Amino acid sequence: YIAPNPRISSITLTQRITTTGPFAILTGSTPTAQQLNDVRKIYLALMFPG
Amino acid sequence: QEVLTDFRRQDTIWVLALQLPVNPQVVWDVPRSSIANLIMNIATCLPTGE
Amino acid sequence: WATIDVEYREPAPYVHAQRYIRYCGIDSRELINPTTYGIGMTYHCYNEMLRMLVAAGKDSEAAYFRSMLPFHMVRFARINQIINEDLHSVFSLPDDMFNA
Amino acid sequence: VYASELSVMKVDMRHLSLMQRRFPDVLIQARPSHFWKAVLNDSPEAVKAVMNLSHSHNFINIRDMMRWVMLPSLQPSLKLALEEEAWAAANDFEDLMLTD
Amino acid sequence: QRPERIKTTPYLEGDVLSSDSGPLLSVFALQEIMQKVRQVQADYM
Amino acid sequence: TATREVDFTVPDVQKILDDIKALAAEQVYKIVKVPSISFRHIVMQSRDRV
Repeated sequence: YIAPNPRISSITLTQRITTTGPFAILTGSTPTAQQLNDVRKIYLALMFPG
Repeated sequence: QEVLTDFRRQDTIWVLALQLPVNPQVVWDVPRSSIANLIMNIATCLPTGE
Repeated sequence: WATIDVEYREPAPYVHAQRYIRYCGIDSRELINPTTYGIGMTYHCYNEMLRMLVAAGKDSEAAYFRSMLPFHMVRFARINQIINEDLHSVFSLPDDMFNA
Repeated sequence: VYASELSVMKVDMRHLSLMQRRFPDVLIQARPSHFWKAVLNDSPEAVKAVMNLSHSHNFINIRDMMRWVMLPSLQPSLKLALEEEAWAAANDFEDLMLTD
Repeated sequence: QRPERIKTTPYLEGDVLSSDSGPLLSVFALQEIMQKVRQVQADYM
Repeated sequence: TATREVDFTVPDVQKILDDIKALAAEQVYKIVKVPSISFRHIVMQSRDRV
């Protein structure tokens, strides 16, 4: 599993000036074991339609 | 223009590897280059102050 | 929504499973020879969602999704390739059951 | 300097884009991304960094690259003129000591 | 060596989160199916 | 003001600028007194053919 590039969400124009994304708190969060298992279930559902 | 004013200036063959002015279309033809151009403009031209 | 998800091509090695799945209307061949520019990749539902998000006054979220779209479409292209190439077997569901 | 390096890259792309039509028996497995990568591997790192300032946030594919290459504008310099003359002089590959 | 995996821009480059395979997912699917019915039959008579 | 010992330019862009400045000083030609040898000869047991 591959994360997206961090430069897609934020742009740095100056050392003290940066753009902020709307979902910054969700991006920095980390999942628990049950949540990784749910992600696996979602991908399994995607990979076998119906 | 000090390099062109010594007393041996009439016996000199000048070699210039780069030309001026620059064609701006070459810079602005790079695909989706607006943000990079803005960053370079800030990095090269912006002053500091109080 | 308004997209062709299942199509048919030349006969399959396994006779009971003849279908090709194309999520989001994207093809696995598009990673080799694209038919649009980078800014031109889109499909109906995602564009409609962007328009609705703009109409609702939520512009930063719409910008985030507009930037994220190529990653989403490349992911679904890889899923399409995995489904159509790796998973072809006799243990696949037959076409008539899939339709029913 | 930046404009000169961009022009040299464009000339290299233009001349390398015809080899697959010239030699179908050698480049039967080739794709445009191959010569794109080959040209990128022989370019200064700073110009690529300047381009990556924008291409890390935005997505481009080979259609954008081919449109950029075919645009007419170039920045004349000594290295560019010598590169164009060198590409012209190697028009026949008996001069590069390759034959079938 | 496949042409689909060649990357010429840093847009598609990201960090590796985790891995997964075939046998692991098969065993996982079987466990998920069995656990649900066992839990349901445990919660009601 | 006297304690503003900080640079606001992003170090990556500064490294890019330094690399381009160092690239601007290259030399792609050379000055010589004689040209390189284009034709040479092989001597055999003959006094008039090579």
